[PDB]
Amino acid sequence: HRIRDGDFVVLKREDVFKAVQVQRRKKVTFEKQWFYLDNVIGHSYGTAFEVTSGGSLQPKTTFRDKTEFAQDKYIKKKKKKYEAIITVVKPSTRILSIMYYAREPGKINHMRYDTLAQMLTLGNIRAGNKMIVMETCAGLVLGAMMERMGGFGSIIQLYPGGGPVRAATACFGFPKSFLSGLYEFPLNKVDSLLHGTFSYIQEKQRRQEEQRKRHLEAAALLSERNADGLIVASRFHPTPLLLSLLDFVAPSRPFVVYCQYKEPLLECYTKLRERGGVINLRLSETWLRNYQVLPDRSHPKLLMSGGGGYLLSGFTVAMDN
Amino acid sequence: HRIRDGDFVVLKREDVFKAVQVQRRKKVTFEKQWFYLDNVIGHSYGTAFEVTSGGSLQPKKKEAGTDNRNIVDDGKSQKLTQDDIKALKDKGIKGEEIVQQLIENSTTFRDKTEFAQDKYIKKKKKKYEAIITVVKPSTRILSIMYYAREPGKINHMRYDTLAQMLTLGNIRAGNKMIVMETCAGLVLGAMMERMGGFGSIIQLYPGGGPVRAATACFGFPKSFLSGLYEFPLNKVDSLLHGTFSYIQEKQRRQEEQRKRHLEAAALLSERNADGLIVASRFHPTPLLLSLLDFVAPSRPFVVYCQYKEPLLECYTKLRERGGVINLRLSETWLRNYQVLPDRSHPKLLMSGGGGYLLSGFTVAMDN
Amino acid sequence: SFVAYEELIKEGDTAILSLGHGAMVAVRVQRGAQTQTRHGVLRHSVDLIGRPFGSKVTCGRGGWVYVLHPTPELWTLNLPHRTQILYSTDIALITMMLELRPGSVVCESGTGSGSVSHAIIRTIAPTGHLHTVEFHQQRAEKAREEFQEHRVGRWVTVRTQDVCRSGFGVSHVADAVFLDIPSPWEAVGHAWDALKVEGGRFCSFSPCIEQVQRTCQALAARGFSELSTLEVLPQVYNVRTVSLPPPDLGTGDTSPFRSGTPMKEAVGHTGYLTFATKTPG
Amino acid sequence: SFVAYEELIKEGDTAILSLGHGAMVAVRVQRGAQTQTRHGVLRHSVDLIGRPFGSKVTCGRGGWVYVLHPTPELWTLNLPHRTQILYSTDIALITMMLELRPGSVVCESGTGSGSVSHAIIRTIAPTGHLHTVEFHQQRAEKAREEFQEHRVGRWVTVRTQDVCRSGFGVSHVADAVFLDIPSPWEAVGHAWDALKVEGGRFCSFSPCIEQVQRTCQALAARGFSELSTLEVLPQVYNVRTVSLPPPDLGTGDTSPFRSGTPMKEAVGHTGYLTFATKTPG
RNA sequence: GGCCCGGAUAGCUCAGUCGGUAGAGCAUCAGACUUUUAAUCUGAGGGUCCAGGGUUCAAGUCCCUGUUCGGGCGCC
RNA sequence: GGCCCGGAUAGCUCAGUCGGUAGAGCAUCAGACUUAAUCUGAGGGUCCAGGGUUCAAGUCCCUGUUCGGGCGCC
Ligand SMILES: Nc1ncnc2c1ncn2[C@@H]1O[C@H](CSCC[C@H](N)C(=O)O)[C@@H](O)[C@H]1O
Ligand SMILES: Nc1ncnc2c1ncn2[C@@H]1O[C@H](CSCC[C@H](N)C(=O)O)[C@@H](O)[C@H]1O
Ligand code: NA
Ligand code: NA
Repeated sequence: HRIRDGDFVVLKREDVFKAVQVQRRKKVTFEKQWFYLDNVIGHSYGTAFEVTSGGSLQPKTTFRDKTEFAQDKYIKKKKKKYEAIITVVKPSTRILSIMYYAREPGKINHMRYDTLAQMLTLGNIRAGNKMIVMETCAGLVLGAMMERMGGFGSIIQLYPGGGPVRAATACFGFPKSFLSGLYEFPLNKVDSLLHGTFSYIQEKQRRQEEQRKRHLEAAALLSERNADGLIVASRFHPTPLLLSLLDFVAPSRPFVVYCQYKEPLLECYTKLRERGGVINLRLSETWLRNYQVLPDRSHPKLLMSGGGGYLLSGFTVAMDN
Repeated sequence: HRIRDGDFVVLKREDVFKAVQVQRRKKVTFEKQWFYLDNVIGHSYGTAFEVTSGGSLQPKKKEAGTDNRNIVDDGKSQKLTQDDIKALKDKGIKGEEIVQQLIENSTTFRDKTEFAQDKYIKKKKKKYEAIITVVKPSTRILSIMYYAREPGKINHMRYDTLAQMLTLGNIRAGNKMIVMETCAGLVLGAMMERMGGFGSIIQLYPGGGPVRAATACFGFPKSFLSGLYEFPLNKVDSLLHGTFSYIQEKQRRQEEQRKRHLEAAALLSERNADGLIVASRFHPTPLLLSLLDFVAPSRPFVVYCQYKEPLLECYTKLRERGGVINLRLSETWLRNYQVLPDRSHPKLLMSGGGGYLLSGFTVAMDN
Repeated sequence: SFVAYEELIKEGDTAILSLGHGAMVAVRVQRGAQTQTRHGVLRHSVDLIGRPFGSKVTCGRGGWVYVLHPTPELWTLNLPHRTQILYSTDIALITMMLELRPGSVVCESGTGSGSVSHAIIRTIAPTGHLHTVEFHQQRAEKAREEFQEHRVGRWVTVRTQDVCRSGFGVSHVADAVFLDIPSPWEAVGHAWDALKVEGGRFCSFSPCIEQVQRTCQALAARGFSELSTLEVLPQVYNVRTVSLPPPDLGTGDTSPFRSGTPMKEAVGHTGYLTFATKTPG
Repeated sequence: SFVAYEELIKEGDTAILSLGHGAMVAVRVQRGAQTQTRHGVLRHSVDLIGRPFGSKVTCGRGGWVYVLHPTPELWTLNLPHRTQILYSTDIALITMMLELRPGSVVCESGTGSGSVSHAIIRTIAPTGHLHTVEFHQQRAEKAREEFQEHRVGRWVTVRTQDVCRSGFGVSHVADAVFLDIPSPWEAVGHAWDALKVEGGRFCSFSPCIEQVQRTCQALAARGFSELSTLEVLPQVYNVRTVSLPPPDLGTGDTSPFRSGTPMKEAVGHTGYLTFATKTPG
C-alpha cells in the first residue's frame, strides 16, 4: 500500500523511467543527477519530488514576439530544463516494458511494449495456468506473465548458461507468494528429458543439492506433457526450440513465439505446417503510432514500426494415428 | 482541349475507374451497366453524367435524434416492399425521387443522428443517383485504376511507389532511358509523360513483343514515338560482347524490327545511357548485372520487386560487382484520410503490397 | 469455463470448431442437438460430449474436424456481432496500458457485444470484477445471457443505464475505466467519480479525431495526466513459397525463396486510443 | 547543368561529394577553391575540372572521393536549410498527383529553401514554367541567386508578396498549384484565379489536422471537386546478414539468412497532403 | 598567425568509404571450472546519445556559438 | 415439402480442412513453329441483388434470386 524500505520502485521525470531498490543510504543516479533514497519512505505512491543539495523534498529579452502557442512552447522547455520534477510510481508491466525498450532495448531484443501485450493476450495468460517460458529478455517477459497470473497457476522457466536471468523480474517487486509456482530447468537436458534418459565450502553443497532438487521437480512437471501454453522470445533460432518444446504442451492450448527478424519464423512456419498438430498459424506484426493533441496544433509525432519484431502464434492439436 | 471522337478517355463512378476509347456507336460495360459513347462527345472534360436506357444525359454538377439507445433492428423500419422498390425502378423514375421516397417511408430516419442521416443518404445516392464522370488520362489516374482493378498485371505496384520511381530515376526531358517492365507497358507510359516526347526510351521486352496496352490509354501523339525504341531481351548477352548480328507483310514487319532493332542495338553499344528502370515478374538480379553495363557513370537507377527477398541478393551481388553507390532499399507506406467535420479519420493504410524499391547511382570501375 | 481450462467437453459449454483456412464457428453444446458444417455432421451426444478439446472429431462422409477450448480471443472472432467490436489487437494494448490484473476492478461502457468484456474477465479472475454499462435495453440483456451461458456472472454486473448522466452506478471504487461510445467526453466527469480516490488509469477508444480533441480537452479539465494518444496497427502475413523465373538473355542464383506477404493490401483503421492517469493531487 | 546532363565537370557547376555512409555535401566549383573532407582535400583546379562525373578522385593523403552529377533529389539532401523542407518522399508523390509534365505552368508558395522549386523545374523543362511567391525578403533574394547560379532562371520567376492578400502574380495561366503555408485556406480563392479556366490541380502541405479541415471546407465552397487527402511515410532498410545461434539441448536448419532491418525504428511525421481538382462548372 | 572539415551517451575508453553508431572492450559482478592474495571459461548489471541559444506554422534527415579531442592545408 | 450449413465478381466457368477467392482455365487475340494444326505470351476483375442496422470504424443479421451439400419427417 504505502511506500516502505526495501520495496522496489520506478522513477519518472517526464517520459523517462529508471527502476531501483529502496535502501538506507544508497546513493543512485538519474538523468545525470545523484540522489539519496531515505526521505521517500513515508509517502504514498505517485508523490513528486525535487532534487536538493542532498536529500529529496516533497512539495505539493524578446519574449512577446512568439505567438500564443509558440510562446507557451518556448516557456515550457526553458522552465522544465532548469526546474525538473521527479515523481515516484509503483512498478508495472506497462512502465517497465516502455522503459526497457527505451533504456536497454538490446537486452530484450527490441521487443516493443505493444508487441509484448499481444503475447500476453494471444497466449491467454490468466489465473490458474501451467505455462512454459524460455526467454533472454532479462526476465521482463517472466515479469509480465506473473502480473497477469497473480500467484495463481505455475510457470516453468527454461534457461541456458549458468542460470536463469531475472533482473527486470525483481523490479516488479513480487511477494514471496509467487515464487512458489516458479521453477527452473536447464535447456541442455531437454533432449535427454524427451528421450526419458534424464537422471565456506559448505555453502555451495547446500545451494547445489537444493537447486538440483528443484530441477528434478520441474523435470517431472515437464514430463507430464500437459501444459496450458508456451511462450518463446530469445536471441536463439526459434525453429528448433518449438520442434522440441511443443511436445510438453497439451492439445487446444495457445503458443506465441517472438523474433526480432522475420526470416527465421518463415522457416519455423513451414517446419510446423510439415510437423503436425497445430492450427490457425498467424505470423503477425504490430505497428504503433503516438500522437500530439493540442488545440489547433494537433499532429502525429512518431510512427514506431519494424523494430517491434514479429510474432508467430497459434494453437495445438492432437496427432493422428 | 475539349472532348472529341476517337479520343482515349477514363471513366469514374465514386472511386472506381475504367479506361475506354470513344468509338462511334460502341457499347461498353462499367459497374454492371450498358452505355453508348455518342452522347458525351461535345462536352468539356470533367463532366458528370447519368444513365437512362442507353444514351447518357448530362445533369448538374432538420428533425434529427441524438442516441441509438432506443433503436432496435426490427427489419420493418422501412415500410415498402422488396417488390415495390422494383416497381418504382422499372417505372423509370428519376432516382432523386426514389431516395426521397425511401426517406419518407423510413419510420426511423427522423430519429437517427444527423450524421447517420447524412450517412444514410450518401449510401442511397451512391446506388440510385448513379453519377458517372469523365476524365482525361494521366499517369495519376491510370496507376490508381490498374492497382485497384488489375493489380495482378503490374505485379502489385502501388501508385505511390510508382511516383518514387519517376523521381529517384530523375526522369525528365532529354534523357536516354532504359526500361525493362512487364506491367502492361504502364511504366513505359509514366516515363513518356515525364519526357514529353523529348529524349529517348530503350525498352527491353521478353517473349515476342513489348506489352503496351496501358501505354495506349495515355493517347500520346505520334511525335513521342520517334524517340521510342525497342529491343528484344534475348540478344542482350550477345550485345555485350559484340556477338550480335503476304510474305511481304512478313518481310516488312520482320525487316522493320531488324531495321528498328539495329538502331536500338547501337544506342546501347554506346553504353552511355542516362538511367535504367526495372519492374517485372522476372528475377531482378540478372537483369541488373548486365543492363548496368549500358549506363554511363553517375546516372540513377531504380528496380521494383513485389517481394523483399530478391533485392537483398541484388544488394550483395552489386557490391561484388562494384561501381555503384547510395544503395537504398525503401518502401513507401500510404495512408489516405476522410475529412468531414467531427468526422475525420484514416481509411486504409496501404502497406507491404506496394512492393519495394532499390535505388542508387553508377560509378566507374577499378582498373 | 472461459475463466479456467477443463480437459473434457461438457454440456452447456461453448466450443469453437475450426473448419479450415482461418474460418471458424462457435457452438453451444446440448445433448441430442446437431450442427452442420462444410466437412460433415456432428452429433452433440457422441461426437462431442466427453471428448477432450483438440480431438480429430470424425463426422459425416469420412470428414473430421478439430475442436478448441474457448478463450476471449477466439470468442471475439466467432461471436454474434450485435454491434461493431474491437479485435484482439486493440484489446491487447488496452489491457496492458490500463495495468489490468487479477483482483482489479473495471468500468466499461458501452458493453456492446461483449468482445472487450470477455477479454477483461479472463485477466481479472478470480477476485476482480466488472461493472459494465449499456443504455440499450436489448444488448444489455443479451450480454447478461451470454455471461450466464458462459458461467461468468460472478465477475460482472450489467447496469442498464446512461453513463454520461448516471455514471457507472458506483463511486470511488474503480481501478481503471474504458470508453467505446460516440461521445466519451461527457463521461469524463463520471469516470473520475468512479475511479478510486487513490488513483487509476484511463482509456478512450474513438474512430474520429475530433472525438479525441474533445475527449482530451475534457480530460485536462477534470485533472487527468500523462495524456498519450496511441494508434495500433496490425499486419498479418500470408506465408507462401514463390519463384521468380530468370530472364532470357541468351545465356544457358535465381533460386526460389519463402516470403510473408500481407493479407489485405491495406490495413483498416480501428480507432484512436487515448490513455490517461488519475493521481491524487 | 541541372536540367540537362553533361559528361565533364565545368566551373560554375554544383557537384556533390560522397563521403561514405549516407553523408554527402554540395559544393560549387570555382577555380582556385579548396574543400576539406575527412578523407583529405580536393583542389578544384585539377581534381575536378575537365574530368568526368562519377570518377574516383584522390585527395592528397591517398584517400579518395566520388563525384556525382547534380539532381533535385541530391540537392534536397545537401541544400542550406533556411527553413524546414519537403523531402524526396513527399515530393515524388505530389509531382504525379498534380500531373506535372514538360510544358506545365505552375505556381508555388511559399518558396522557402527551394527544395520543391527545383524538383518542379526538372520535370516541366524545357517548355513549362513556374511562378513562385515568398513574402520574406531574404529567402526570396537567395532563391533568385541559386536559380541563376544553376542556370535555371529561364523556367522560373520569383515575386515578393503575400499570396493570401495579392495572389500568385498571374491569372488563369497555370495547370497546377502548390501550397506550404500556415494558412493555405486563405489562398484558396487566389489559387482558383491563378489556375487555367480549362481546369487544373491543387495541393496543400499542412501537418496540423485542424489546418486540413479548414482547407477542405474552403476548397469545396469555392467550387473545387475531387478532394482527397494523403500522407506518405518512407521506410528505409539496412541490409545486414545475420545468424541466430542454436540452443544446446545436449544434442552433440540453423542456416543463416539475409535480412533488411529498418534504419529508423520510428519514422517521423512530415505532414498531411491535400489535393483537389478544378473543372468548368 | 589563421582557415576549413569531422566526432562527444554506460563509472572509464572505443564502434571504418555497403546508408556498417542500441554494437562492443577494459573494469565490475555471478555461476561453472581448478591452477585459490587468484586465474581461466561462460554469462549478467550498466545506453535516451554533451552544454547554451536561433531560424523554420511543424523538425526524429538543420544552422550558429562555447567546452573537449582528432584530422588537414598554410600566413591567404 | 420442412430444418441447418456453404458459394456467386472477367463473355462463359472454376478456386483445395495452411502450397492465394486479385489466382487461374476455356474461349478470344497476337507472335513463335508449319499443313486450319501445334507451343509461348498478352488483353479481360472491385466480389449475385434489395432492405435494416454498428460510432461518426464494412460488421453483422434478415429477406429475395440462383447453384450445390447435409440431417431425415422435426
Ligand atoms: N452513453 C452511453 N452509455 C452506455 N452505453 C452507450 C452509450 N452510448 C453508446 N453506448 C453503447 O456503446 C456500444 C458501442 S459498440 C462497443 C462494443 C464493445 N466495446 C466490444 O467490442 O465488445 C453500443 O452498443 C451502444 O449501445
Ligand atoms: N502568407 C504567406 N505568403 C507568402 N509566403 C509565406 C506566407 N506565409 C509563410 N510564407 C513563407 O512560406 C515558407 C514556408 S517554408 C516552405 C518550404 C518549401 N515549400 C520547400 O519545401 O522547398 C516560409 O519560409 C515563409 O517565409
Ligand atoms: Na565519457
Ligand atoms: Na460468371
